[PDB]
Amino acid sequence: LNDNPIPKSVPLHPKSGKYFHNLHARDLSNIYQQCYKQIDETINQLVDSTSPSTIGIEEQVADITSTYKLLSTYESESNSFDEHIKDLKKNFKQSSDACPQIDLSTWDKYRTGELTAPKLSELYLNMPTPEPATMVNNTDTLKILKVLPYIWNDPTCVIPDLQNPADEDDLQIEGGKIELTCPITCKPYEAPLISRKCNHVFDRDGIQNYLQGYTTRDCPQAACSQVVSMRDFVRDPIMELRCKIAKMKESQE
Amino acid sequence: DKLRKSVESLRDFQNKKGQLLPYVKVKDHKEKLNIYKEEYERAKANLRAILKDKKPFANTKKTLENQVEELTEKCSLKTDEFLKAKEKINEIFEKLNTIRDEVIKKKNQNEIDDQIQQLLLKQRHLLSKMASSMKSLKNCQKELISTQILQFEAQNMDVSMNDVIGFFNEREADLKSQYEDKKKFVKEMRDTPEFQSWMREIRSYDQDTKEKLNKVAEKYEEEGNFNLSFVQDVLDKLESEIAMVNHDESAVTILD
Amino acid sequence: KSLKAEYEDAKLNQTSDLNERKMLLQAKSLWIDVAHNTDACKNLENEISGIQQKVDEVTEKIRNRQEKIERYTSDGTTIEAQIDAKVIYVNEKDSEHQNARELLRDVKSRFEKEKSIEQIAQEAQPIKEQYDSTKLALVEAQDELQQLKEDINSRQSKIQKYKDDTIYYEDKKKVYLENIKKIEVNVAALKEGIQRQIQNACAFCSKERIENVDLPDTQEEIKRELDKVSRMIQKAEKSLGLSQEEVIALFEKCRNKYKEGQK
Repeated sequence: LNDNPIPKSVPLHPKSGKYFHNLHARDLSNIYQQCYKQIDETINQLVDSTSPSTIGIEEQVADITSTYKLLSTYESESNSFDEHIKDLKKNFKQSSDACPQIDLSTWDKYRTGELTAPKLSELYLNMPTPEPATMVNNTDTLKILKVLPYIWNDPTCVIPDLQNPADEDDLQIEGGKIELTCPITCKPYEAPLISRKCNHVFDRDGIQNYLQGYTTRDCPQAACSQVVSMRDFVRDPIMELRCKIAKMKESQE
Repeated sequence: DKLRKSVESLRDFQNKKGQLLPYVKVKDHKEKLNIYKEEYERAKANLRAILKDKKPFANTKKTLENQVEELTEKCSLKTDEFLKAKEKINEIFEKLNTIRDEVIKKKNQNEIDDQIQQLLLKQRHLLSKMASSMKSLKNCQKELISTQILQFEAQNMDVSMNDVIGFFNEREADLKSQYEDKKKFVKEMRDTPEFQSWMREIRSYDQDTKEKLNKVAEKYEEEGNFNLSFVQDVLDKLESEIAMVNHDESAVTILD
Repeated sequence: KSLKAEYEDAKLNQTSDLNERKMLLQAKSLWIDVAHNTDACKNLENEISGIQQKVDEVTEKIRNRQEKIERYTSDGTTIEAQIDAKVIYVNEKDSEHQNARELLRDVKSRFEKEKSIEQIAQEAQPIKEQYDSTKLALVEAQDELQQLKEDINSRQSKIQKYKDDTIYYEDKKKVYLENIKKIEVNVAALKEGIQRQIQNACAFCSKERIENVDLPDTQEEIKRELDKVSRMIQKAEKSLGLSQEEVIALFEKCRNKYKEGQK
């Protein structure tokens, strides 16, 4: 049926192609990145400001971690939607490459009814749900949060099996048997670092003194006491968070 | 021997019917008039159809312009609401920064102590409000992008219809050229160069006796069509074939 | 009387003049046909020249578009380098913002503790004004450091539009190439055959010897005259005729007989 006099299908003119190329989604990632940075900093300062004397911190940590999950899901949806829109633009431009020319015959054919060049309406009206899979769990902020629970009982002791990622959020954090003093400087480590292979804990000064000069060194603990390179060491805030929590607990009394 | 010329005098005089040239000219003019009339009808029909298509096309152009205007207004509105959402996000971030600054200030001053807990209650609620309101910015992003990509195909259609309008302009220029062709066809069928006059003269030279000869010649021309080729060739060749008579009817007259 | 007819033939005369007329008319008809073919070839090569001008403008469009594309590509490379430099600049200015926030908050908390010296307290106001002025100026700079992303998008879209224009120009270029190829094939095939017509016409009668005579150029009149002369010569042959060599001998024998009879 004729319906609207203009044909439902029409080839795309290069002038229209210019504007189509000009299309681009708003860079909401520019705002989401700083939203993530500011929520991270607010969380870190909140946990720093927590008073050990206060009891009943489980609900607040649960609420903030749920908020973190919610905002992470919202931000990943931004990535899914923009990649979907890029795919839709690619499909539209490749379909428009085979479009016929513009003339009276084409106008008559496409106004009388001919499914030759479909519109981009259905491309987004009934687009498949993004359904972002492989939920991000390697983010450092996610690991940092949810560590406060089960820490007041014995901060200085860390369960050896904490490295297990079996837990959906954070890890299996509970009491264990570990020393809070650097095995090198024989004093508490106010500037610690954690390895990415052996996952040990040291002091920045202690490790820099036990490794500098010796391009490759070993690890004091068992199963890793063999020459290794400094490149297997990285920085994780968790050790500093534990140290400051212990300092606050001690200074409370 | 003079009997040959006496007999062939009638054959020579028979060429007077060649008359034939007015008849072939009449049929040529009739077919030319028919061709011109059908050309005029075709051109007029084409112009009528193209104009009755353009006028709806002009209405479509106007409605597409209105749609473009109203969709650009909506495009400005979506950007305005996105900007206001971003401003609200910035305002709540500033509130968070101010409350954190106050928290650290009063903690430094402390070094009753419930002044810390009272603001710790407020900061968590503000963080939750920020998280909830982030939904408002997320929805503004999606709505904004979908709206722009949708009103874009409509303006693409508008420009395509503008190109079609240009093609219609070319087609109506062709129609104007066909109208000039109609005018020159009229100037050709003028028949002022001795045709309306030549025929009305020859077909009435003798209103008795000769009306029959030309009617018979016309009927013969319809039963058997002898084009201008016959007129030019045979009318002269019937006497030029032998071409040895001296057209001396006087010699034939003195025989008797 | 018989000798008079023989002499009139000698000046046969009808057959000779009809043969001369028919050969001349055939030569002129061949000349007219080849002239019309040459006019058609002239029109075809004029169309070729028009298509060549179209192809030349297409090529100029293609070359201007491609030089624009490459210069814009170089511009895009330098601009992306510059925006990376601006990104590191904005990162270090953000670190400076954090430092300014730190010292600002520190002095603000310091005099609060002092109240819980006046020169130090009034020396903060310059620091506060400098901090806020720098923060505002650098946020304004960050505004353009973000808008340059939209500039990159716009220039990328312009480059894509230029590439599409080049593709369309190449498409019409190949269409015109095919058009000129078919037209030149047509004119070639015409010339192959027009040359043969020229050669055979020259063999029958020289081009100079046939152009001198003025006859109508209309092909209808030429064919009508050819038919008329053919019918007339056929009638003359039916009236009288014999072997060609006999007529050649008669050419002189009849005149000899006439002259000897008269004397």
